[PDB]
Amino acid sequence: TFPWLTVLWAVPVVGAAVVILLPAAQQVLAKWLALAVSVLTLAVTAVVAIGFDPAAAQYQFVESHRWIPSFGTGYILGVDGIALALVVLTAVLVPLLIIAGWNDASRQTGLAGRSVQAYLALTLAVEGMVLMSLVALDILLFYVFFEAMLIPMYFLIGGFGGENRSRAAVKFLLYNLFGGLIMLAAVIGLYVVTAGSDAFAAGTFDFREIVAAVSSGEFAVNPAIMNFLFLGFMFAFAVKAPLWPFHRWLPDAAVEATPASAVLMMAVMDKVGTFGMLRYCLQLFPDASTYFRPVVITLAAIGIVYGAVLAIGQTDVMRLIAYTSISHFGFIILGIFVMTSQGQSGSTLYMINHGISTAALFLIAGFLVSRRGSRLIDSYGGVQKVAPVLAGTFLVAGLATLSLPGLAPFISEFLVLIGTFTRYPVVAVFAATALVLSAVYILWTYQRMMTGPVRDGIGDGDRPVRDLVPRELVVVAPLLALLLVLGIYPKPALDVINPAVEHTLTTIGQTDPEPTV
Amino acid sequence: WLPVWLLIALPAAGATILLLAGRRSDRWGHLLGCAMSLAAFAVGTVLFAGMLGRSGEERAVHEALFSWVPVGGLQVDFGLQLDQLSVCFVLLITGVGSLIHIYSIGYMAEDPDRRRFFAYLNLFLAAMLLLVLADNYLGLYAGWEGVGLASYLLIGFWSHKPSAATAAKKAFVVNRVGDMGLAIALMIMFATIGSISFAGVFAAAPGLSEATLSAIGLLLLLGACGKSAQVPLQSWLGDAMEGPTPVSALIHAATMVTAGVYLIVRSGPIFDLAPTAQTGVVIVGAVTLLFGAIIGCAKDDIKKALAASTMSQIGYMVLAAGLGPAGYAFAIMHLLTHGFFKAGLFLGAGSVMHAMNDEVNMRRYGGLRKVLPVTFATFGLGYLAIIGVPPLAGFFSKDGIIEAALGAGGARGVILGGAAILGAGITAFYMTRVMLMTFFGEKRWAANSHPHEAPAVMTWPMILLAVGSVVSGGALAIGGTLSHWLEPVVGTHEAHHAVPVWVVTAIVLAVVAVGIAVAYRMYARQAVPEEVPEGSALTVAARRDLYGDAFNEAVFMRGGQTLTAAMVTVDDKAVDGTAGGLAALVSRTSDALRQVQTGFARSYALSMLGGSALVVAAILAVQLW
Ligand SMILES: CCCCCCCCCCC(=O)OC[C@H](COP(=O)(O)O[C@H]1[C@H](O[C@H]2O[C@H](CO)[C@@H](O)[C@H](O)[C@@H]2O)[C@H](O)[C@@H](O)[C@H](O)[C@@H]1O[C@@H]1O[C@H](COC(=O)CCCCCCCCCC)[C@@H](O)[C@H](O)[C@@H]1O)OC(=O)CCCCCCC
Repeated sequence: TFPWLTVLWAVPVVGAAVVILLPAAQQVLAKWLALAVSVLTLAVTAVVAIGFDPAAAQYQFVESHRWIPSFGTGYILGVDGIALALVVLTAVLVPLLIIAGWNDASRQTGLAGRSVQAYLALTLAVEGMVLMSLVALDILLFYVFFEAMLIPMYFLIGGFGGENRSRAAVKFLLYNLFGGLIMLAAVIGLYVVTAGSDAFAAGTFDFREIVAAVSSGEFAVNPAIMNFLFLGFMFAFAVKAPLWPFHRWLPDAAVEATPASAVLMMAVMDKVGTFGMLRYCLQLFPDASTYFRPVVITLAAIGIVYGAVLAIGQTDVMRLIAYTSISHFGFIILGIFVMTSQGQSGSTLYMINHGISTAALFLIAGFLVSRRGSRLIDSYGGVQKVAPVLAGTFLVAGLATLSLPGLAPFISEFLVLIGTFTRYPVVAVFAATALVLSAVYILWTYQRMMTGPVRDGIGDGDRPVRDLVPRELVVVAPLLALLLVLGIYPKPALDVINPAVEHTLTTIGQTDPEPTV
Repeated sequence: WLPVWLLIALPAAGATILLLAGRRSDRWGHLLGCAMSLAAFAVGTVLFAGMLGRSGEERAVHEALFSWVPVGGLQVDFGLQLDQLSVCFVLLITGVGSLIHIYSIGYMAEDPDRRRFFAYLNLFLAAMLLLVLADNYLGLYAGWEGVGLASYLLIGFWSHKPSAATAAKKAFVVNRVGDMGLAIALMIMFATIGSISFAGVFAAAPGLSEATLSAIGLLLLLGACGKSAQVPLQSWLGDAMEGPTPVSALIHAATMVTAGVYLIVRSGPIFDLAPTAQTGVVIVGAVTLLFGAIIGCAKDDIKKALAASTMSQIGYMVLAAGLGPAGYAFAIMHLLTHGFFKAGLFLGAGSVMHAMNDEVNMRRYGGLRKVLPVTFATFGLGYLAIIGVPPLAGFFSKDGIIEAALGAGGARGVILGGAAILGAGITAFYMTRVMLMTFFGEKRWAANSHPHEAPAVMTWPMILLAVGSVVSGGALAIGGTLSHWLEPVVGTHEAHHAVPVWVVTAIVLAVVAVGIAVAYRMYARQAVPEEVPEGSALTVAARRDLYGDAFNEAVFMRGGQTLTAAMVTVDDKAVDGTAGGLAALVSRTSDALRQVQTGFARSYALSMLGGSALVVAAILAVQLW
């Protein structure tokens, strides 16, 4: 059996090294090679998904090797439905981001002319680390790459991006790294607890073994210690996936970074936080997660509503999209921690759908912002007349983020809301208010920017808003097609997701409550 | 055979092409849209005949296309239930939409982007067909939100006009509040019953409780208020007239507003077991009927007056549906008659506006009867239908609805009947107002307008709409054909003969005549003034749309903006404030500690001799801490 996951995560990294090592004069060849590497990673992901059997064992394509036995951590890769979903999302998105940021790094000077090569290599490295984290079945390996993938994105923000790129990058890296270090505390605590338990030959980081031990009850732990470890993991993932109120880093980073990098952050990278929640926080600390479920459920619902309200209140398009993404992550976490088959399956499908939808919306907004020179909502008007295709695609992406049933995200949001009510009715209604709030902050922005008289300098002047160029269409059309497909026919995704989620529930002793009737 | 799903797949594909083909098909796209709407009508007719060719339970068609959301116990399967209730809406939607498409061929002929407009029309038709055809509430919600989107797009047409964009945004937001209510309904349904399909829900309907069933019914009623544009979610109709007249015709006559009535009737099995929900439905219907009639009395623009009339008629629908099985069939019949005559009225108004250089203020109108004979004739036919004159279609349907309302019995019966009678009288009054101000009296035209007769392409749909507004009433009402046809799906209440039908038929006619006389005295006997006259506080209130939009602005827009500002302040000062304070504390501590690095070797030596701290700590560790 070929080491499919090893190749999957290594190809982006090796390609990044090659691209950065390319001569400065090979900028165009560097772009094409980076795109080829991303497409090769996508092909690897495709073969993995096709070979994946959702009815088979929980983890497939499992590769195991001794990496650092001294730390009780091994190079253990393996993909389940949850991990496979995010792997597919990342693999499909990254090529689209590359062709979206095709010319983003052209304006940067210095750096020995490696600006384009540096940008592409950083993007590929982020892809590789994200994939490796998703496929990792070892707690310490997962944490290694979860914390590692910050620095390439830190460079990708601070390098390139807007005027405030420095401050935005610092806030990004410091929030996420404070969370990651708080994780490290809990990871070392977990190692200590496992070593102090007879259930394992020594301190262990093998995720599958620890999960089996905790589920079987052999690895009993003092509830306080498990609670603290769960709190550390949760804080780390909450800063990573912008769970309210730990979200405050995301808006600045998203606005300041280039649109492609911002999408890579929110659409792909931040999903790792929610995935880490769903997998580790639940399967390692089922008791602690159950105990804290009310608190984090309340936090996620507050995040949903609060992010929607702020998005309504934002005067900046990109910041508005960032807060929309925060609210959607609130949905994701709410669906994860309601511990219901509907809830968790919907949260995973929402990871996918929000990734694609935010990618589309943020990239279209970035194209529009690039046409002009300001991100202000009031800076635009009547853009439909000048750029019918740009405005139409923006409308479609907004409707996706608005959770129309004709588009994928609704199927997910609905699924989450359903799952929420079976356990927490009031929280479910409070979240459902975000259905109206999304209509508000999407359609009001569309009215402000796309409708009305063509504002000065939009259809004329030195910086007119020309319609989407063919490359931007290449970026957009696949995303809109994916949204439509996953809205109309989500089953292919759910068939993959539903088994894994069931296993997760089966592992944590949770089951969807039976109907009252 | 012809699969039922083609009805949904027919227009949608059209829209898809018209949306993707772009300028490549701008020259002929409208032809494809109209052809596809006509094909949908043909398929609907064939399926209706097939249902007629079947008997009993075999009449209804159930077709599950595929498993759609197989998540755990949800197991929602995409399916269509084209039954006796569904087929009526299918025919109404397809036929009126095809007529409106043909009318738009000419109405939008002199406007660019006609292909995109017809793409939106096809998407609208597909969405509403999915709404009425889905056999489960999740597909119903899919069609519901698709119809919301289509209404936003069509109202939002002519986006260069800010009023149109604002109207589209308001319409979508209100309809999304309704959709939120419907989503809570579905969510409670799954929580309690564990199923979303009509069959499973209605089989488990007897269980649950009066409280739970009433909650479901009230949420569905909120959804209907959204789509049906009943209070408190009615304010969005007025501004929606900023869009092209065919859009208003499709939204009001059939489809958009029809969605709420369809939802109530389809959920009728739930409402029958939830009398409190039925009471809420009745209250909403009566209140919105009265409010719409009052607003229509004052509206000066023909579009606004017709929108108010549609609101009142949909209030009649909601009232009849809330009456239960005694009114469900009457609700549906009056809904079909309303589709016919209201579509005719809207198309006539659009023809008038096109002839009047896009003018919408009825003050500029006058004496249009002679100069616009065919449109005047069609508009008058629809006017008689909505008025409810015996020969006209709307007569029998409105009479049946009023009879059911007054037969509700007791205080409920008397109050509902009185509300319906007052609504009918006020309907007579304001429709007479519109007619007199439009087609009679002095010309009152401005800017040397040159009204011309509507083209054949627009005229023929108007004539067919008038024919429907003349026939449909007797066709369905007389003989109880609609009642018998809906009896299978809709529970048959039979009758109670609360009052001698003739007394109600006479009372309605008398109220209509009183309203007609009042309007003739005000606007026919007395010359129509060209300027807004001052009047009682009620007059200005109705002119301000009953100050309903102002209520939304003061409570939700203003309250919403206050909440948004508060949350922005919390984010900037409180949430970010904690991190800023932590960073400031670290910086202050860093500066303080760096001040310790005095640079004097002797100060460092003093700090080292602070190793007395180490010595005392080591010693005290033996002295019990
Ligand atoms: C259970 C939860 C229920 C909560 C639902 C509330 C939804 C939000 C309401 C406000 C809105 O939905 O959004 C308005 C503004 C921008 O409003 P706008 O500026 O876009 O439009 C203005 C217009 O200005 C434009 O319109 C004109 C005409 O074209 C152009 O001439 C101008 O140049 C310019 O273009 C003009 O100048 C201004 O004076 C006007 O006030 C225009 O607004 C006006 O709002 C009024 C109310 O609002 C509505 O929705 C009505 C429906 C509300 C739904 C609930 C109804 C009751 C339900 C009971 C169960 C209406 O009369 C029209 O809706 C009209 O449109 O957003 C915001 O601050 C949002 C701030 C926070 C919102 C979050 C709420 C929690």
